[PDB]
Amino acid sequence: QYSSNTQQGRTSIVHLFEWRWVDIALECERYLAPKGFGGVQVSPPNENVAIHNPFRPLWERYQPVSYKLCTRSGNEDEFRNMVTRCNNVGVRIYVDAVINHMCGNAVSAGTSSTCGSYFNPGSRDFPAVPYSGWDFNDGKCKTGSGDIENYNDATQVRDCRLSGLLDLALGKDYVRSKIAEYMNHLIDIGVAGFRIDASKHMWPGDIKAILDKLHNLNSNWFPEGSKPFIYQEVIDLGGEPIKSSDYFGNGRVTEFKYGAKLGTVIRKWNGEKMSYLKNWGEGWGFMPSDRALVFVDNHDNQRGHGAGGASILTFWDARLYKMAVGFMLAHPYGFTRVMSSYRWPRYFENGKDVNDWVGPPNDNGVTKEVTINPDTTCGNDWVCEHRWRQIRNMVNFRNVVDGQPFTNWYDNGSNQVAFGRGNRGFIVFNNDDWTFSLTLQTGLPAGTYCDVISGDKINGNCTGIKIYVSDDGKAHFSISNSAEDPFIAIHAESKL
Ligand SMILES: [Ca+2]
Ligand SMILES: [Cl-]
Repeated sequence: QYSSNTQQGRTSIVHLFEWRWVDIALECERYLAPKGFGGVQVSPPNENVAIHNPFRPLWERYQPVSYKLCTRSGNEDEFRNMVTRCNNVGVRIYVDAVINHMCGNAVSAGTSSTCGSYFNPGSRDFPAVPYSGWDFNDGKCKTGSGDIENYNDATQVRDCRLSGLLDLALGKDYVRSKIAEYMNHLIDIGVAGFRIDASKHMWPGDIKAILDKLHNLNSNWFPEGSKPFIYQEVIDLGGEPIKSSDYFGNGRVTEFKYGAKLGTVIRKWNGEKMSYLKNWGEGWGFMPSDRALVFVDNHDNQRGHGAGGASILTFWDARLYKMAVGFMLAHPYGFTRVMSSYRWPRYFENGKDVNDWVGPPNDNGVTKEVTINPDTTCGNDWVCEHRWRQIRNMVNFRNVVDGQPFTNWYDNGSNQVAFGRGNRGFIVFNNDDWTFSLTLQTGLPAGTYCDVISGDKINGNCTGIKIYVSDDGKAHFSISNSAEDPFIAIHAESKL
């Protein structure tokens, strides 16, 4: 469950948040494959509640109605078509598995669901599964409200309803079996693994029993004995009875401390500075590198109300964001996930973005297709951070330097830092309020290297800045603090 199962030499996954299956299938072929992306995390592919107030929020996808593969992203045929086409070009699909719960307990009964299945929350009835009252934790939960009220009590966090979400009785084999059934369908179609939603709200043991029933990955694309890559969503910044480490037995775990600290550092808040990143990783209290799923931001916290709060960097803060994402992708700690977002009408009323619920670009509820501009950015209010040159090139940087050690670290005691990855890559950052002009040991073979932040290597030349590494591995870097992208990166495959 720890192996990503990506093609050899692909090291990142991208979250194509709320994208339609047909758009992801094309993206695999036209972009993710040739640019070296390892795979895609998709939004939950199972039927969910169609929430009409507010109008089709992003959060309705976290309220299952059944396990039919039928959502605004598309139907089962389109899902299968996407998984096949992506696998056929060496790009994996990872499914967002929402298995802790069904929908909100106060949602109205009816067929307001993305595949038209009937369900009745009040009576605990989901016949398209089917699940009935006996399949929920109503009788196990000990709080007066039936909901989670106190995070200091690990059992209620597991047995009670998260904000009213009907809590499945994962201790039961029948329930374990229906979820496994769904996950196996996905596995056999060709899925490489799963993001396990709301893992904190489930006993590590129940997750185990569910995973125990899973098939090996599809033997047309994956070697014999292959197991689904598992990464569990647990937000753990310390101070609670539940710990990320409680889930290591099942797979990787999201390391939410990662983006929270990095965002603090790059913004230079709370006394933090880049030179402190020299012992980035376990040195900062993070979980072991081999269990961490890292990211600068995710679909929840980019809206500003995750544990990292306001310190989380996003596409809205593009300049600092690119740098944070670049630092992440260059650094060997963890397995990296890059965010890909859509724009929404962000509106703050004293502290909250009252539009943080807004779903993807849409025409009356129908998700818009992703259009590609001539310069390869996206239209239809899809941000496509993964297509920004500065990020896309760093995705390749990580592939190029895979397995090389963190080395040749430099810092000026403030916010000018640099480091290498063995003899295959080197990156330099200026986050101080004056220019960074200095000759540095890069660890690389002598030559002329294209900076892949400023530009690209194409046909024996560079479209951007050129860095000259001499016989002793040293190179001069000059980065003005007024640079729009105040960082440079070069690697073995950007050498002329
Ligand atoms: Ca639960
Ligand atoms: Cl996540």
